[PDB]
Amino acid sequence: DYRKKLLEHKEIDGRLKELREQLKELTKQYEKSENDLKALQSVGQIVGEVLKQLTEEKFIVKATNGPRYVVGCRRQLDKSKLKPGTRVALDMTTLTIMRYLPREKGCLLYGPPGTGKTLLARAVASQLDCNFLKVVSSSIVDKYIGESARLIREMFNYARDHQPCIIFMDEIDAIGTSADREIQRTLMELLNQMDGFDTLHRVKMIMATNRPDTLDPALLRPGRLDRKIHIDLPNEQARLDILKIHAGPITKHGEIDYEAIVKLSDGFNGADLRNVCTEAGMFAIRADHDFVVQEDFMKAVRKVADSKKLESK
Amino acid sequence: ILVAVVKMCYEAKEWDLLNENIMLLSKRRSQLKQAVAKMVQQCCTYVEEITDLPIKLRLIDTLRMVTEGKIYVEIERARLTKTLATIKEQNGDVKEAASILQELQVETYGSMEKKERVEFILEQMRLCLAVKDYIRTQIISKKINTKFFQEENTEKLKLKYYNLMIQLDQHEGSYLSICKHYRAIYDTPCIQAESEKWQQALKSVVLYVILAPFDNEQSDLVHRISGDKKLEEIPKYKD
Repeated sequence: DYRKKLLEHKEIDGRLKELREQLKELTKQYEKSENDLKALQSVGQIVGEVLKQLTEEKFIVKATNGPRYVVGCRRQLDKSKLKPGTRVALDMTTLTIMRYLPREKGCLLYGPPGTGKTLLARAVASQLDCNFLKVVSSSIVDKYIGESARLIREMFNYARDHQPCIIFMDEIDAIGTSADREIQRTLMELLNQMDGFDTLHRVKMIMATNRPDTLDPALLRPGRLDRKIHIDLPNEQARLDILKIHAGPITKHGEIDYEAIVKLSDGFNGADLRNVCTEAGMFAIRADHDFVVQEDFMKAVRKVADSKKLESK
Repeated sequence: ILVAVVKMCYEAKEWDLLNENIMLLSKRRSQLKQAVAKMVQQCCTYVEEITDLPIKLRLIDTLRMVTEGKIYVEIERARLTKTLATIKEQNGDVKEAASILQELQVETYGSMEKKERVEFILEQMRLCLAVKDYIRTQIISKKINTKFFQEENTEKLKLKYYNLMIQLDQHEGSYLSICKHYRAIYDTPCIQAESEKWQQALKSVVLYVILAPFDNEQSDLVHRISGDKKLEEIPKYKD
């Protein structure tokens, strides 16, 4: 009688305290709506550019529309950003200044036997890349007279202005008569913009190929590609490691042997082995089952891996 | 029976005989570490006491192979020269100091070594007690404290080597050497027992603040030690 009223009142108090969470969560967004409505009150700002400064307090601005004006100095800002050469912003009323407006070393990994080192660059880039800047070898067609020097200086200039820069060159065998003159031009521009006062600590590039006879003996010279590593054995220990730490979320049959799948899928990379196991998952999802007999797994390994070996031209 | 003359002559005279006919440089660098590791392993099992005559020719040959190689993980190359340097410590010949300390710079640049760099970096200040060259000390705590504060280096005895690092600069310098040394030993009592820290840590906790420059560091450096309960327990608190 008396002992049950505590549990019952605890239930009424429970269902009474479990209804506040359905409102106190959305009240923060509702108040954020009026916060934004109070944040949209700063309107009417324009831009400008500074070329010549006569007085330290008052300088000349250049608007984007074409007409030029002159503004003053606001009591809040200082003379740090007031120096010329920095794009600033202006206001429609009194032409005050609220704030400014900011404008906007080598490793070779080639394997004489087999192909797929571009997929090794996909393995390293899929492991830890953190810098997205890709350059394709099909942009140096040079069907014009030939002026890729400013393309190299402008590309690496955008690599200086853009801190994230990790490149992965690939398919260089088809671009490697005057067929070599452009290679000596672009490569000598690479030396001219890599051996001087260049930011080598920020730029990074990886060159890939497909054949051991077209290795570009100019690229084989030191300098351009200092760190050279052959691919004769595709890192069976690192392949097994990639399979172990990349075979987590994929569910397969209970009886699974990693050494057999590693040995039956070699030559290219361990991330390609991950593509073979995720391909076996792409067939197990077609067979609407989580775990299946390894016969279909051996069909993905033999048929898909050997299809990579045959169609890997 | 073992003469070891023909043994050292076979490999000493035949290094790249198979690598001169093959025009395709394979640059394996995969079984070379296992081959050199097997050579230093067998020589490690036959390095204690076998025969004193061939060991000087084998060592004088492999230390030249260190320079002739120029491409390695820089682990065995340091292994042979430090296991030779340990023999040169009790051998009484300190002339090899320029060799070990000159080649150490080559054996520490060009690769990424975290644990081996600290275990092998003690040779910089090991024979320095016998050398006592001021310019060498100026070149090498400079080359020692390049980029390392706390991380990527674990042992246990870290504080002991920390005391073994700048105390020699205290022997070379007079007072400024401990201004930046005695100010970083506040974490030492936290790692080990605080019983023995009263004699060394809580004693050297006042030397750097007394010998601190009188311009600016005296104003703010006195507040880092104030507030500690163990400070008032020292009879020197009144001083």
